[PDB]
Amino acid sequence: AVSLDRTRAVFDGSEKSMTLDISNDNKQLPYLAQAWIENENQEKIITGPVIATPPVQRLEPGAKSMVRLSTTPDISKLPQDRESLFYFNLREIPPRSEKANVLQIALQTKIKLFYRPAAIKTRPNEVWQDQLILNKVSGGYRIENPTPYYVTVIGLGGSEKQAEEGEFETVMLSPRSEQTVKSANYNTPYLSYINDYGGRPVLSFICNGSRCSVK
Amino acid sequence: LLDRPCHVSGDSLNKHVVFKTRASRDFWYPPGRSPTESFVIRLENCHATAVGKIVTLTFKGTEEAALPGHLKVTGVNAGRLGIALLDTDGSSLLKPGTSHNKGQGEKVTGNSLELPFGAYVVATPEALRTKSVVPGDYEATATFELTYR
Repeated sequence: AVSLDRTRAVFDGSEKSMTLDISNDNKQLPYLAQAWIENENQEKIITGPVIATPPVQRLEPGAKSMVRLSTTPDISKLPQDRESLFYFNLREIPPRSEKANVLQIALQTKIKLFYRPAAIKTRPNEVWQDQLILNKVSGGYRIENPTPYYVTVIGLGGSEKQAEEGEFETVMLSPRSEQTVKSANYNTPYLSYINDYGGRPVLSFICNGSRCSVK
Repeated sequence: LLDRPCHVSGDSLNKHVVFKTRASRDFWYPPGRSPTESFVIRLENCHATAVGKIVTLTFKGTEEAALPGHLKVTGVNAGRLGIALLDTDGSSLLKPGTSHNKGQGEKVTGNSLELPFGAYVVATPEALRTKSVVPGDYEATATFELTYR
């Protein structure tokens, strides 16, 4: 396998490029590591504005290397006040099988790549997800994301435990956006999300009537 | 070590199934398919209730227009043979591009989560009616995609 040490990557628009670490985790077969970028709609884009190189490289068993993420000049065309969504893909192709009538299975990892304009650079300590707003609506809650970033919500409950367990189809909220998620009513809403580092914190909300905010 | 959830295990890292089939005795008369070949993908540092919340599992590959939801095969029987992928529930066709159905079939063994998948070769309804499938090799590829939320 070609290890993607984390679950997402943020591209600091202030930088001209950044590296992503990868590695062959199988101890037998050398792999062909394909790396490419897709846009918010998950369509491959090799032109730009975000680039991944090399597009392919050979990785010996248990070896490690990198993939360089860089931007073209047209990156400037993206909004400068909010994040733009991309996806980094790493597919590891194994040597063809000599056998006949075989189903070759290749592994591929797709992780979100957040393009963060220099203008919205965040303090390593900053927690903007506490700006999320929950509004009680028929059938569940209207979650609004007033921040300039994408927010992935993986749990909504009445306690820290219910948020981590309770059935919930994770959903992603685009910058300055909103959408409703079906849910039971909880006196003190607890919402779980995934942050820049893969940490899955839970937020405590206090509701003033039907409008809840983080305490 | 605890980091990077539900990553594919080193053991289930190199999966591939080998079908043992004969043209006339398997692809000329109903059912028109080979026996199910089973392959298992084990996800490490992965747990039950967290699966669908952390990662989505999909098989991508070129679809066989004549057999929707099946993989295209290469070689002389291209267009005559399709590869069916069976999800963990052991029955549902895991169509290419669609995600694996959370639940049924999955086995929570240890700190890991094994996914017992199945695959079988099948002839096009027309390739079967006409008995056009010829003795000869065929090959197919599929990509097991881990998409992290």
